[PDB]
Amino acid sequence: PGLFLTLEGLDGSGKTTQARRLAAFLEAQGRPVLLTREPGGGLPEVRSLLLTQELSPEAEYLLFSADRAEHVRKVILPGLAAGKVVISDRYLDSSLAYQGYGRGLPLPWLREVAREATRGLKPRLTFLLDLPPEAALLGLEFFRRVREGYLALARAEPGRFVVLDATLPEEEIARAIQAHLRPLLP
Amino acid sequence: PGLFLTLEGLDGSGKTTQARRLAAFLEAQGRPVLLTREPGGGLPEVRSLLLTQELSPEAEYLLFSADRAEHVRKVILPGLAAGKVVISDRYLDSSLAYQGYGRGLPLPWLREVAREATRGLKPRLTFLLDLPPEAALLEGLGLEFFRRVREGYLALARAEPGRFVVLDATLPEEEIARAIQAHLRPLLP
Ligand SMILES: Nc1ncnc2c1ncn2[C@@H]1O[C@H](COP(=O)(O)OP(=O)(O)CP(=O)(O)O)[C@@H](O)[C@H]1O
Ligand SMILES: Cc1cn([C@H]2C[C@H](O)[C@@H](COP(=O)(O)O)O2)c(=O)[nH]c1=O
Ligand SMILES: Cc1cn([C@H]2C[C@H](O)[C@@H](COP(=O)(O)O)O2)c(=O)[nH]c1=O
Ligand SMILES: [Cl-]
Ligand SMILES: [Cl-]
Ligand SMILES: [Cl-]
Ligand SMILES: [Cl-]
Ligand SMILES: [Cl-]
Ligand SMILES: [Mg+2]
Ligand SMILES: [Mg+2]
Ligand SMILES: [Mg+2]
Ligand SMILES: [Mg+2]
Ligand SMILES: [Mg+2]
Ligand SMILES: [Mg+2]
Ligand SMILES: [Mg+2]
Ligand SMILES: [Mg+2]
Ligand SMILES: [Mg+2]
Ligand SMILES: [Mg+2]
Ligand SMILES: [Mg+2]
Repeated sequence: PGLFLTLEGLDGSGKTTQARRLAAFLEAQGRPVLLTREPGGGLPEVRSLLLTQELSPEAEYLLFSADRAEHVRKVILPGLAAGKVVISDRYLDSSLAYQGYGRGLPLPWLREVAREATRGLKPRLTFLLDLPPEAALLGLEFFRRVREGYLALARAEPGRFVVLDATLPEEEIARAIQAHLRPLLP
Repeated sequence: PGLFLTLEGLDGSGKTTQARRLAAFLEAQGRPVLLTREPGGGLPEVRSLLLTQELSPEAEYLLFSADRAEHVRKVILPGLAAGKVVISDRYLDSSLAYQGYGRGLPLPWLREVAREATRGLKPRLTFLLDLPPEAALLEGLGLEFFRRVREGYLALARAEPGRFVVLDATLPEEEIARAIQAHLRPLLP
C-alpha cells in the first residue's frame, strides 16, 4: 500500500522536529515508516554543491529536480511499494515556494519539469509549518515571498495542505498533525 | 550580434578536434572567439554528478540541463552580446540525441525543459560529425545505445536541414575542417 506525507515551510519552522515526532507516533502504532528529506535524499552531492555555490534560479531548480528524480525512484517509491509510511521533509512544494514564488520562475514550467521527475507522485497530505521569517530558528523580502508563496499553494490545494501555526509549542503541533492523520490509518 | 556555432556527434567523432581547429582558424582571421563545451561550461562540478552510478535517465537529463542553463546565462549569451563567435563543443542536440533517442526520454518534455534552460537560444549552424556507432566504442553506452544516438542525430539533422551541416566523420581532419570553413564563409563576414 504505502502512504506518502510531506512537511514544508521555511528553514527553522520545525519541519525536522515534526517529521521526527510523526515517525515516532507511527512507530508506536506499529506502522513501518521511512523518514527522508530534500535536498540530498536522491543525490547527496547536489546538497553539498548548493551549500557552497549560488547559481541562476533555473540551474538551481534543475539540480533540485535531478536530486528529486533520484529521490522518488530510489528511495520514495521503493518505500511506498513495501507498504511504508514515507515522510519527506521537503518535496516539490519547496521548489515552487523558493524558485517560483521566491526567485520568480514560472510555475507552469516548474510543474512540467516536475511531471517526469516525480513520475507525478503527489503526497496524500502536506503539513505546512507556517510562520513569519523573523520567527524562524535573499534578504528578508525573499523569505516573505517564500512564506506567502507557501500559503498561496496551500490555499489552492486545501485537500492536500494542512496549515499549522509553527509558533505554537512543539507537542501541540504534533497532536494537531496526528489528528489530521488518523482518518488515513490503520 | 555575434555568431553561435556548435559541434555535435558521437563520442570519438572528432568534434573537439574540429571545434578547436575552427576556433584557431577564426582567431587567425582576427575574429574574437569564445570556445566552450558541455557538459561543464556552466557548472564544472556537473561532470562529477553525471558519473553517479545508476542515474535515472531523467536525473541525467536534468543535470545536463542545469549545466546548460548556467552555461547559456553566464558564458554564451554574454559572449554573443560582445560580438564574439561562440563555439560550443556540444549543446542541446546532445541531450536530444543521447537522452531522447538513446535513453528513450520523450522529446517534447526535453524541449519544454530546454525552453527556459536555453531561453530559446539556437546555434546558427551545427556541424554534426556523423560517425558509425561501432567507432564510438555515463552508463549503458554500448552498441545498441550508440546506434540509437547516431540515428537520432541524423533525424535531428533532417528535421532542421538549414541549421545542421552533416559531415562524414571518417574523412581526414583537414578535409572536414575545410568543409566547415566553406559553410562559414558567407556568415563571416
Ligand atoms: N578525421 C579523423 N580521422 C581519424 N581520427 C580522428 C579524426 N578526427 C579526430 N580523430 C582522433 O579521434 C580521437 C577522438 O577525437 P576527439 O576527441 O576530437 O572526438 P570527440 O570530441 O567527438 C570525443 P568525446 O565525445 O569522447 O569527447 C582522437 O584520438 C583524435 O585525434
Ligand atoms: C528541496 C528544496 C530546498 N530549497 C532550499 C530551502 C533550504 O533553504 C535549502 C535546503 O537546506 P538544507 O540542506 O540546509 O536543509 O534549500 C529550495 O530552494 N528548493 C527546493 O526544491
Ligand atoms: C552535453 C551532453 C553530453 N552527453 C554525453 C556525451 C558523453 O558521453 C558525455 C560527455 O562526457 P565528457 O564530459 O567526458 O565529454 O556526456 C549527453 O549524454 N548529453 C548531453 O546533453
Ligand atoms: Cl525546519
Ligand atoms: Cl506535489
Ligand atoms: Cl495551528
Ligand atoms: Cl548566432
Ligand atoms: Cl533548419
Ligand atoms: Mg528558509
Ligand atoms: Mg509531528
Ligand atoms: Mg531536491
Ligand atoms: Mg522538480
Ligand atoms: Mg510537499
Ligand atoms: Mg497548490
Ligand atoms: Mg571531446
Ligand atoms: Mg550540459
Ligand atoms: Mg536542456
Ligand atoms: Mg548543438
Ligand atoms: Mg532537429
